[PDB]
Amino acid sequence: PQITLWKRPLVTIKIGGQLKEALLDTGADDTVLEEMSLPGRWKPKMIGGIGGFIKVRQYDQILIEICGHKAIGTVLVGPTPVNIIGRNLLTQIGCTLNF
Amino acid sequence: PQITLWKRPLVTIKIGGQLKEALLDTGADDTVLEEMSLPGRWKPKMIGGIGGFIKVRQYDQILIEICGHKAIGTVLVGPTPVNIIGRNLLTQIGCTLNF
Ligand SMILES: CC(C)[C@H](NC(=O)[C@H](C)NC(=O)OCc1ccccc1)C(=O)N[C@@H](Cc1ccccc1)[C@@H](O)[C@H](O)[C@H](Cc1ccccc1)NC(=O)[C@@H](NC(=O)[C@H](C)NC(=O)OCc1ccccc1)C(C)C
Repeated sequence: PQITLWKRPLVTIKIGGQLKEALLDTGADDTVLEEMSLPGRWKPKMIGGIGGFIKVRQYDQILIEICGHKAIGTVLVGPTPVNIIGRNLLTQIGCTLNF
Repeated sequence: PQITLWKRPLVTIKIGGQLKEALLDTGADDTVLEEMSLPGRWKPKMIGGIGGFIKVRQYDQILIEICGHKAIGTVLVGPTPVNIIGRNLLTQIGCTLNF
């Protein structure tokens, strides 16, 4: 798809057998999802943004389907108000910005 | 340009006679710049992100050059660690996401 930016670029993701909406986010280094249960071990991690820093759980080698495109990557889980697809996964699906 | 996402999508902007680097950010509703002096009246505004909220100053009808492309828009100024070009201006320069 070619996605204009008049609205928030939300797409459908499938992760852990569940369907969610997520923002395609060129300003995010990492992928950060709201609280959900993922199978596996994890490491604590801190991420920063506007207004400060949150603690998240890091999971590696997680399968995600982003608009029908499969990617495997590190996914962070924690108290974010919106599901974020960051650059670690955007490069895997061949996502570019064009103007 | 076509911009891949292996690194942070930083571009040159010119604003108020000054040269800066700014992130092209599809996850930002608004454009948010580090502290600088802009001529004109302003309105207080709050914006939110990961880790909380911040107070910013809002300026309207500000001329910005993003990579040689001129746009006029609302620019927010406040304590952000990185200059953000958000969707209000990305639509004006015809910027799309593609995969
Ligand atoms: C998502 C995070 C992982 C991301 N942070 C990172 O990538 C950081 C650098 N990573 C990181 O921490 O790496 C490890 C590390 C460790 C030690 C030291 C340094 C780093 C981030 O917050 N990035 C933001 C920019 C930023 C980065 C660093 C520092 C400061 C700011 C936006 O690009 C990012 O796109 C977010 C994503 C997002 C969207 C929606 C909700 C929450 C988060 N958008 C935003 O924060 C934008 N807000 C919005 O667009 C909101 C949604 N609209 C809004 O506020 O409208 C008015 C409103 C008023 C009242 C109620 C509701 C709305 C903002 C830039 C304009």
